[PDB]
Amino acid sequence: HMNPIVVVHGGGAGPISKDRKERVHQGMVRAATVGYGILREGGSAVDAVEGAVVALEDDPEFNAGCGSVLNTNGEVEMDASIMDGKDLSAGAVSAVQCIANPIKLARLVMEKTPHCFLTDQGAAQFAAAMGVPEIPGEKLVTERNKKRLEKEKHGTVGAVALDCKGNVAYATSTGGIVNKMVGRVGDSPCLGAGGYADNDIGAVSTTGHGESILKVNLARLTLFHIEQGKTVEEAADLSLGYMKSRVKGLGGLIVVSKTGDWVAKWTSTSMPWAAAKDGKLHFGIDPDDTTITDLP
Amino acid sequence: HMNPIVVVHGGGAGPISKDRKERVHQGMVRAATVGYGILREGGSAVDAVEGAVVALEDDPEFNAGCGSVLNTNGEVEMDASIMDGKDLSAGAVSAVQCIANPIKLARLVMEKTPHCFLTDQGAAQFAAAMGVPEIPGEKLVTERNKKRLEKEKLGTVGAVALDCKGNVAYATSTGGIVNKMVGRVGDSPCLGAGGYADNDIGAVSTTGHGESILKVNLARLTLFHIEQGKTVEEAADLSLGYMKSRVKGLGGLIVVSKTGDWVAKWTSTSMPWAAAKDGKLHFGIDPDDTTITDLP
Ligand SMILES: [Cl-]
Ligand SMILES: [Cl-]
Ligand code: NA
Ligand code: NA
Ligand code: NA
Ligand code: NA
Ligand code: NA
Repeated sequence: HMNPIVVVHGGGAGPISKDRKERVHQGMVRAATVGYGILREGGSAVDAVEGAVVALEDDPEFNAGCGSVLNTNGEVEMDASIMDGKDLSAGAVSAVQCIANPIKLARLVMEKTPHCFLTDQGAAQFAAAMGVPEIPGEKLVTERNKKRLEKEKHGTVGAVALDCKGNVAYATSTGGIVNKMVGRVGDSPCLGAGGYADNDIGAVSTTGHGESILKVNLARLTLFHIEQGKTVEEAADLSLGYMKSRVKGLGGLIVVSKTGDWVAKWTSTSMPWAAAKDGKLHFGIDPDDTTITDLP
Repeated sequence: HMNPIVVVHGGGAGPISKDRKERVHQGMVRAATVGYGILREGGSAVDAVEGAVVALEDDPEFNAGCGSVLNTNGEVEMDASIMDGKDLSAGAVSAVQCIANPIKLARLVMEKTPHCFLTDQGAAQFAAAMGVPEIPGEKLVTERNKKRLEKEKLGTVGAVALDCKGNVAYATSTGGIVNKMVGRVGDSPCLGAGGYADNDIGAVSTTGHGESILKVNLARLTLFHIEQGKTVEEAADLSLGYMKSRVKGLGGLIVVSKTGDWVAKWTSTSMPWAAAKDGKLHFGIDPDDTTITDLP
């Protein structure tokens, strides 16, 4: 049976301040750690990635759940999806409000409906039906996000895993881009763009410019090259380069093959990432500055 | 410069009655003659796919715009998308209510906003700001879909085109599936699933069970096979073959390649379709049951 793996990412975007980096490092650590714990206790790939993403949702340092960037009217509107590599079963929500964990709502879409994707009003009704708390909107909104919205007027997080039965899955969640139009949905809830997971290939979650990732189908394009026998680093580079060269888009991705190989590559300035395997934890943000600590 | 071609499809769905076949043929042949007439003026592939789909939206026999199926709460919520293969520009909307023409609003999303995807209340706001008129739900609901729902308590339409300057496009529009949960979203506004266009390969629109179509990312998949060297037909066979085996889902698709080669194919029992090229209309509903006619 397979040695499990989890890989996590935050936003594939521009440079990050030094104080942030420390808060960021700990966040990538907490979610990688949380996800791997699940796998080391016999849990599924879906459990793991759901677990890591929740961690980043609950962490105000990340553009997902509490800490989501603001729309053009200063409200949080969140998108997410999750996908089971075994039968390709999937769950998604877009433009959901007043909840803590869009990724869990996403998981409920998959497991407790015959659908794959709900939006806005219906998503909110379904939440209520599932006994998902409704939190005051102001709780998701941070003071620092306000300064982004007030200023801008005048990145997506996620996870992939390979589990101890050799199954794969991705989860992704975002608040989107600062000053987005109300009801702007990006790449996250859109299968093949914000992520893709198939047991016959591997799994991918993307991040960066939502519209660009959508236009080129970045997650599934990444896996196609793996289908043709490109290596994981070979495929991520080709796929990302094509978003750059065709639609002028930048961003990042992480991947795990069904054989255990993994990578994190980004054409954006930075992308916080972490990978746990063989009892060790890998972490970074900027190119060629990784650390590798022991995960007891 | 290339010979222009438009292909249109109705819903990839169940047996059609002998009685009802003629009237679907009527609306389909109309849809195609609109698209083709736009192309003959040297209109763009994007113009041609939009007008073709506006005709099916307005026609109450087809499940998009007027004639949309009803959700669990008795109402019409609509999805649509359009894509320009020249630069991968796209627009899409989901869960929109009380407007005649979803496909027209997805194009406005492509052209007028920095985004490709608006949903529900955000889409209402944008449609208002652009002067789209509020249409009552009662003028979108057919007696058939008032009744059909009760049976529970048809399908997605599209077009692809290649214009007189080598540009390919797709457009697609739907009411979804009868008694769907409020705010359910199918493949139709998810780029790569409901359709995909790329001047460097071709354009596809899909129909059928939208959850399956999302899972397999059916439209991008067909283009993967084309790129790999397969004919439009083989590619259709392989992607629909895969969807059937892997997720036990049925549907169909139209595809036109960069070289002006085209096909309509389905694994459902029925898929109304019509194509116009070289002054000829080809149309059918059942397999190997095609007729050709001259066009004015
Ligand atoms: Cl292994
Ligand atoms: Cl030609
Ligand atoms: Na981040
Ligand atoms: Na967060
Ligand atoms: Na209609
Ligand atoms: Na665009
Ligand atoms: Na746009």
